[PDB]
Amino acid sequence: QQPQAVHTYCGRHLARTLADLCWEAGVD
Amino acid sequence: GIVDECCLRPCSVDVLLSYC
Repeated sequence: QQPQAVHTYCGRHLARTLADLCWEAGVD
Repeated sequence: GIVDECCLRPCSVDVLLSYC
């Protein structure tokens, strides 16, 4: 059904998420 | 626990952006 977004992840893939967001939120 | 938040229910950027 590949909607807009829901698949999400679980474990690890989340420790990488806040590593890419805190990164896009301002790599500074 | 951010896993039981995105795995279980939505958390699209407008929700993870808040985890940082």
